Amino acid sequence: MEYLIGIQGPDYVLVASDRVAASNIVQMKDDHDKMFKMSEKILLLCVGEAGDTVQFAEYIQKNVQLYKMRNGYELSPTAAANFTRRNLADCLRSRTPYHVNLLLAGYDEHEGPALYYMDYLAALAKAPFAAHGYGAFLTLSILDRYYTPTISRERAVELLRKCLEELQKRFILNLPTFSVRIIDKNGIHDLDNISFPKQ
Amino acid sequence: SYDRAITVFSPDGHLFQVEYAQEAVKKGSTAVGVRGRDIVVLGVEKKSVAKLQDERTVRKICALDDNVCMAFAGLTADARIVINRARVECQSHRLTVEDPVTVEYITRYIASLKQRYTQSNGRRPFGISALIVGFDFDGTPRLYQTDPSGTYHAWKANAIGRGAKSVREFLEKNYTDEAIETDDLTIKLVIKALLEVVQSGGKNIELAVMRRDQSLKILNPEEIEKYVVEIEKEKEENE
Amino acid sequence: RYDSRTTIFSPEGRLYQVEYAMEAIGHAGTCLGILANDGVLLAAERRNIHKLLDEVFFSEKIYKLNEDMACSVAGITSDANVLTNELRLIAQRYLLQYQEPIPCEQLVTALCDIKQAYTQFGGKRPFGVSLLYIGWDKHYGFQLYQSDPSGNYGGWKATCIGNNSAAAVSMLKQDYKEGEMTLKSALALAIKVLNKTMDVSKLSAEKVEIATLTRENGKTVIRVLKQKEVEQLIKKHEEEEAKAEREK
Amino acid sequence: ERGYSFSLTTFSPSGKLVQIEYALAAVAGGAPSVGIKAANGVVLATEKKQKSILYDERSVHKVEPITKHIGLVYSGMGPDYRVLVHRARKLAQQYYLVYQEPIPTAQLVQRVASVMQEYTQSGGVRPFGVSLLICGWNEGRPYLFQSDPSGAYFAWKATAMGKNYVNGKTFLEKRYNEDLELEDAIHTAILTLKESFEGQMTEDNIEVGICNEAGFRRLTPTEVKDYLAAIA
Amino acid sequence: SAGFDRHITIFSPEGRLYQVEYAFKAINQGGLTSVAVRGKDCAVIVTQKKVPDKLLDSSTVTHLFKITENIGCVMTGMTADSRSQVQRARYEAANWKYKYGYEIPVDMLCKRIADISQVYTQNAEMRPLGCCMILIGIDEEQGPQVYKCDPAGYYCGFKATAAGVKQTESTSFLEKKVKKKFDWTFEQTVETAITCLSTVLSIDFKPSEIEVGVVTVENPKFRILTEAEIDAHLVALAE
Amino acid sequence: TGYDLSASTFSPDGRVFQVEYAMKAVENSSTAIGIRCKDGVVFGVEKLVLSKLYEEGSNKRLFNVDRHVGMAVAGLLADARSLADIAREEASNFRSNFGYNIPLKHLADRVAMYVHAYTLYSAVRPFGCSFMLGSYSVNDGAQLYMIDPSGVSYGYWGCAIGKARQAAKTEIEKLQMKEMTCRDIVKEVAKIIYIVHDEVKDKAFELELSWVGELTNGRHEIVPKDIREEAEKYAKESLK
Amino acid sequence: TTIAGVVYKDGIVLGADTRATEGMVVADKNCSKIHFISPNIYCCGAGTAADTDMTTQLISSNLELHSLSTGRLPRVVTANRMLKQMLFRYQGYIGAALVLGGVDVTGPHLYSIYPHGSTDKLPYVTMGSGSLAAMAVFEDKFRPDMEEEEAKNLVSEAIAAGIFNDLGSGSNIDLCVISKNKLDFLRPYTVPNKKGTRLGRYRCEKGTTAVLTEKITPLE
Amino acid sequence: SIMSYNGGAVMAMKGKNCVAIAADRRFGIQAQMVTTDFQKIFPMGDRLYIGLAGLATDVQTVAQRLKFRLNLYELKEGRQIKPYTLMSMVANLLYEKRFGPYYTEPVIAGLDPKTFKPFICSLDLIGCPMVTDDFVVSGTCAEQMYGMCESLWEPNMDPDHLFETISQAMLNAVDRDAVSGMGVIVHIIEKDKITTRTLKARMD
Amino acid sequence: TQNPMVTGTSVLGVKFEGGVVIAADMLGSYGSLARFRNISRIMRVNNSTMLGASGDYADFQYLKQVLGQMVIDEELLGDGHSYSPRAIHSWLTRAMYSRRSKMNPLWNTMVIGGYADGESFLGYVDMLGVAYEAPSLATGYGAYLAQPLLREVLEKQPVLSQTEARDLVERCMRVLYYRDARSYNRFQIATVTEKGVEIEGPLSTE
Repeated sequence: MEYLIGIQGPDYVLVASDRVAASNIVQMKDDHDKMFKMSEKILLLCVGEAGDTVQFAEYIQKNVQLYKMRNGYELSPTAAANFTRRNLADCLRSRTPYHVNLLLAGYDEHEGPALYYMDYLAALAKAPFAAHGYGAFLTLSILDRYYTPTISRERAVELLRKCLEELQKRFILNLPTFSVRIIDKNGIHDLDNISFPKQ
Repeated sequence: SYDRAITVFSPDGHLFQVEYAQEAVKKGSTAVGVRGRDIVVLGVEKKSVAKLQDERTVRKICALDDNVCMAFAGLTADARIVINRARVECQSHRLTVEDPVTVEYITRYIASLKQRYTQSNGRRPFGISALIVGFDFDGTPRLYQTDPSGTYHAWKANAIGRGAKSVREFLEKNYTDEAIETDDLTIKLVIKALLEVVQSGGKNIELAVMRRDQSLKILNPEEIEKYVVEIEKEKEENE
Repeated sequence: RYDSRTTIFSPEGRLYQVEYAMEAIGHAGTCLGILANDGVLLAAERRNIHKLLDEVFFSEKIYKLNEDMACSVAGITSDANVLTNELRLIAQRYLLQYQEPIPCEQLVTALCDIKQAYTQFGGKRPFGVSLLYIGWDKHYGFQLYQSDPSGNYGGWKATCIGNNSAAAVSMLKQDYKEGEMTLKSALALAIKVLNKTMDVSKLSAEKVEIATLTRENGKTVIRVLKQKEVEQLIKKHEEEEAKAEREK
Repeated sequence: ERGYSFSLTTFSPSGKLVQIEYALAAVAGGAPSVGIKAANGVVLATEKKQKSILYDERSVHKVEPITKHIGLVYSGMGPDYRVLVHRARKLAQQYYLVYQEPIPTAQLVQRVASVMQEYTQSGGVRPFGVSLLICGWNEGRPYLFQSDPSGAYFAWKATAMGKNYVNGKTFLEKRYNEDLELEDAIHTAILTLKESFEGQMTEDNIEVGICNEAGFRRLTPTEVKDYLAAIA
Repeated sequence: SAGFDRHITIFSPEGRLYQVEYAFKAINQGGLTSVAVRGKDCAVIVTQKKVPDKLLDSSTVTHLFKITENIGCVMTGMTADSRSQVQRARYEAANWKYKYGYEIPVDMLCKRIADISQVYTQNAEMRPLGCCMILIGIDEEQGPQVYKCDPAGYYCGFKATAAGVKQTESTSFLEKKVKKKFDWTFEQTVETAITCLSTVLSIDFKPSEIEVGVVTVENPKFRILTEAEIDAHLVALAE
Repeated sequence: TGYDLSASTFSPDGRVFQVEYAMKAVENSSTAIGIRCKDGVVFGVEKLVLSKLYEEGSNKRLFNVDRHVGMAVAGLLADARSLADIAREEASNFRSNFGYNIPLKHLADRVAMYVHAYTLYSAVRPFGCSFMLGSYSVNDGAQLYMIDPSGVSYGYWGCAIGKARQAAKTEIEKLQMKEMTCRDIVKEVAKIIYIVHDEVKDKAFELELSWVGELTNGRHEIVPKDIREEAEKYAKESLK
Repeated sequence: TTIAGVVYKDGIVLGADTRATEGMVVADKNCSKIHFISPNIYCCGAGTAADTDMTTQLISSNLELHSLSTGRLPRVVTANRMLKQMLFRYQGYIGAALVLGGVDVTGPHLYSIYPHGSTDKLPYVTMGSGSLAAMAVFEDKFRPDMEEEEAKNLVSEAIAAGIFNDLGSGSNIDLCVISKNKLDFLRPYTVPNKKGTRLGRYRCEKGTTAVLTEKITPLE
Repeated sequence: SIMSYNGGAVMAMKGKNCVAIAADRRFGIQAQMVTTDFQKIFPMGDRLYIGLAGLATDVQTVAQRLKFRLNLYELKEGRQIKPYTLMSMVANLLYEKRFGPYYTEPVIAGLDPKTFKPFICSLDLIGCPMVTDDFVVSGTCAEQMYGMCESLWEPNMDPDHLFETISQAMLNAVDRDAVSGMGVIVHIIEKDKITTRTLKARMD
Repeated sequence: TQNPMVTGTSVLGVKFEGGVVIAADMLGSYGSLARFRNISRIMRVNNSTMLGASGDYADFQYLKQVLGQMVIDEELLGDGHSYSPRAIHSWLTRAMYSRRSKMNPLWNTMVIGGYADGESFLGYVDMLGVAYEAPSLATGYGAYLAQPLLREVLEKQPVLSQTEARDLVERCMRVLYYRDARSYNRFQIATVTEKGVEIEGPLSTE
């Protein structure tokens, strides 16, 4: 499965995920992006059962963007989290369930950075760090024994590199590239991905 | 005796209720919209709000999507509902088709909703005429006017609301390719056109300026003040 | 004539039924709200003051909608009750979906949309209830909003609806110091306005109801003034009037 | 403004729901009913006169129970009262089922007012031509509310509805003291019915109900006879 | 005043529903009279049996309808609406039996009938059933019971009653009779009912012009007295 | 005036005017007489051929509600045909849900209730056709019911619906239907119908007969042409 | 769960245990199985406890509306027929074993209704997990026209027999005597067992537990 | 195995004019503990608290949904919801879905608004009222808490005594189950004050 | 109809010049037991068409009421038109095919044969809707046992007589009795010709 790992900084949240989309034999695309722009200061990472994730996020995004325009003020990351989860609870028991595991992270001026862990059963949780997919058991420990309550930007990226570096060591298949984004007071920015020669 | 039902045709084939509804648009604050090569402007007149009321909730220029904005006239109650439905339609169209809603498509949906409301009894026509303008064409500026009846039209520069006739007459005799060759001159043209309808000082004109691949920029009173100062300087030069 | 039903448009383009409702809103008892730098307040007049009427709710005109909102009422009783119930339902539905308090203007817009839908679809009479809204939200803080039977709301610093709304609003405009009013000063101004907004002299405490919104340690406590403090404020206004007439 | 005295869904130029006022007039043109709230309990009394001695006075009761601690007396159209009482009972039992607690007088009155208002919003449905007067004892405090066809509800301490309600209200405010008891309240209610009562007040012609902490109960002809003899 | 009597859901200026009163008056269009007398242990009702044509079938004209073996009814007024209400009453009794077991008491039976009539009068959808429904039937713990319950929706307990053209006169005669407390026996009850009808109608009451139905405590089943029993009761009444 | 524009508006004196108007409409049509034999029911309707181009049997007013039930509608033919369809539907439903032929009394009651349900609503108008139902069964004898727009329906020994209802009844009361059989009663019906005929105001007519009784094994069928002429011969023998 | 009811000479007598078990662990020892329907009718819930509770209140509340309309005491036959129809409408999807008992104008009555939606009038019937135990006691000591006093012992022994012969009932005994002039609710009629004393003080004194962080907020 | 998908347990205790609430703080999928800041008890009033045991999603649906209806009840009534009314109010919320049942086990513990009578209750997944005068156990490791309370609970327990018994009764149970644990919060409610405490439990 | 309860034996019919003849048993065998033994499995629809079917008699009985009312309506109009044997067959094919599409088909294998305008019609619509025209048809087992025999008589001589038809079925149902576990020795014979449709029986065998 894909990888959704996030670190809650003192005044920022760095969330990263892969860029490999594969259909049961092979990575179909290598530049596929799996982190969605909820708003100017909130991001969405939806993995899980195919088909459902691509659209459920787009629906959550349209309704998070819709709120940002019909009101003039963007939804707070905690409100967005409650809403994204709220939708899943309604449809989970319906006849068209959304079997998607999602990760939500963003920045709120009043309160600060936040990172919420979303399970396919639509169970919300605020955690300093989290991992999604199968690899979760592989790097969740890496954060546990390595995380600090005041990870700086430079040390934050290094940790994921160690988190990503370990993944390349054990994970059976290939994840050549990963997406890395930073959410801060001035917005959401893009960082460089990673690669490793094997010749 | 043929003006008491929407679905009743007058002996001369007039749907009189829709014509009466347009009268509601005739009673609103003037809206002037002119599109340039790299800019689309939506002029508006403020109504000198009461001394003891906040003007934040009197927004008359609202953006349906991230790059499409509309200025309406007529009764605010119907305009708000039309704006909300337009926003929901734009977010649904994006959902079904990833391509952002075109200005033409949003104007068409607004016209369709208005027509559906003016097609049968028990549903009063929307008494707001909307000027939908946006660069949604991905490199082409477009401006549209949705009449309360339900028909839309592409306008290089059109006026709605009170004084629409005078503003349209001014725009026709002054909107030339040399006029809108630059964004500043387009804004100056909007200000000049709205000046003849709204004779008053600052804060009586709200200008919504949108540039290519940008966001709406509701000009602060100072910038409108700067442009009015420039226009006064130009008039002094003419004299 | 062109007032048989709401859907009918007059030749000049006026919803005659909506205008009739907005005129009839004047029959309702006087209510007003002054926005203060530390909070906002509401004032209402109990038209029914019969000795045989038992006061069981104390909030006939002022209702609590959410933990951070309250809205006074003016208009038909049944319409007012339906509107307040719908307001509570909307606020709690928003809380359930988003898990944060409605930013006031959202509730106002929802109620205005309901009223607009009623004034548009045929077979429904316009809600002849104009109700003032107060509350605090993380986005703009203290706000006072006015709702009309036509669904046209609007931010306001101090307004009065019902009997002699024009005089109360005008003399609030005359003596309202923008950005320099404290809750005590707001209550003093509200009592001063209510004294002459109603014909009844001496501004009996039992005949006036005042509720205040305050922001205490992040709780947004809505307090309905007890008769004791209302009487104290009335006595203070009486002494102030005596001091003013001292110049005579 | 005779043109707008027909439809309930249209506003008159002055802003009066004409049909609601006409329904209130029809209510005021009905049988008398007076209720007094005492510090210990509440009393409800209505005059039950049949047009002839050929009517079983016990077959139809104007005072009916809604629950173990709620009452009902009316003044106006009885057939509408039957549906009103059915709806009140259904509302009380729904509240009980959902909350497993006897519906408080305030909430039952509010829901009955909502039911009444439900009929005053669409053409083709006539407003309830009866104004209910609800007893109650919840949380150890006697209650008395009146629900009108307009949907508004109040907290009457003591009032008389129907024919000769002005005389009943004038009698009240005179013989009513806020610190009475159930027996004195019953006596005052009987007297109030008397001052608007035509003919002899027989045991079968006046129906009363005490609604104290013990609950609402319709006094049988025996107790009414004893009370009337005591007053008489 | 008179302009409010064209819809059933419109209140008159003085607080009246004119259509309900109009249906009450229409009750008399049949030109018949029916009377019910509640004895000490019996309930007897007699209604006119008019057959103004030699080709009619006297067996198919009877107005005494048996809602149930234990409950009885006599419809006075419009024939078609009376028969429709009788069918509805039979349905109501059957449903009550099916849902609660014990036979529905007469009071409940046409209390349901009257609630149906009232719901008809409130919501303006159907013309109120212009036919008075007189119910009889022995009820355990409450002796004989006769209930008249009418279009407007009013049902009351009656010791004696009558519905039809000659209702006031019959009720006055019953009041004159019901007051001298005496043994209300089956024979006495039937005799008093027949006498009241004869005096009100001022007719010799040939056996083929009346139809009688009696329910008794000893035999709590609706029985329609034949010609022989009616003639014997009449001869006893004469002497 | 004023109270007679809808069927749901009671007249001030207490009479639903639209029902009376429908009764007048049925009174405006041709006569149809049903006479009950001692052992059957006979229907006879004067069917006026409005034009010579008709096919001698077009728009016949005698309808077979079921196997044993005959219907003799007279009035607005469209409403009569609709009523015949509803009666057939009710008979079919009764047979399906109960398994035996719907008794003429019950079928008549149900059809009368259906007719009356159309004089209680403002959105519908009363049926403008009055119909009589006839049937024979050894178990329940021969029954002849007539249901008019008002919805009233009680049995008849013999009834006539149409223009000359009174004239038909005058000469039908002079017939002993209690004992006669369904053989000479057909001739009597033909003669009585021929008596009640303007012949100067109505250009021409095509007498059509029908019967149901013991002679027809209990089923209702068109009177055989061989004996129908005999009835016509008797009617011609009668001078009128 | 053991519910039993025997119609004695003057009326009905009802009883039930007080053990509701979630899986194999009893929820408590005092849970009430005698359900109030009307001041003259009662039921004992056997099977799904919540379903038994909810269905009875719906049946009782529905009956109360009926009773208030009549002004007469509700009759038991009206209790089962409405109750029976509700169960069938779900074609047995609701696992509630209930026993109807009470008195009316026609005399004492006792009706037993199965969870699937069937019922029958039996002068003595019992249901539940230990329904066999109660039926056994009835067939050895019951007699027609049994007296009121002995009737309570019969059911008490019947319920008691189920308590000590079944794993799913006991911990208390409750009877609901029904009569024309009596509604005796026995909570508890008898206590079959009492928890053994505690011989060891368990020394729950201060400081034995540690707290990571604290937050105390006054109210009022 | 539905109740085991997310594990957890919530404990409510009663004493002399005091009500004690204890709940697990671990949140995680059937196998891996995802977070340790889960809130499994939610305040339904000033002196009323409800803890939910079962699937986290259903617990959070119930927590928010109940507060949605309770807020309407609080505003409409104008009075704090009595613990008994809240108990039956929850019972109906669960029972309206007997065919789609919520896999959550709620326990409500608090004082009477008027007489300050301590009340605790439990509700089955299908909405069964469960009133006990000694304790209430809800969660996945129900056996551990239920077994211990039979040996540790004592009537007429002091406000301080209530915490220690409930704490040790819960901390002991949590260590004996793996799916639930990793920290806990114990609330002590008294008429004048509310004391919030999180006992040092085994992080294992 | 998802689990038949009362079923039927084979139904046989062979067409001859001048009409068609069908026969069927009278043994309603719930499972393996002879639940009923006086039921008729061949009843007429009109004067010029008759039908009989196997399978659930209750399901077929439902068809009897449908056809009776469906057929009875034919003559009520009194227009002269009557459902031709093909007309009934076509209705039947869509009748069961429509029912099967909703997973509630009539487990009743029908056979309809009649004489219309000088030509004989012998159609068979199976419990699912399959239908064809054959000179001789047998339902259920009869296809296994009697059906093979009828080809031999028809193959060499496609023209048969009423007596030849009468015994042919008898030699057809007789072999049915010997080699069947659900047959019964009481069957009706349906003959349809210009004179009409006549049903007689039962009949035994040695």
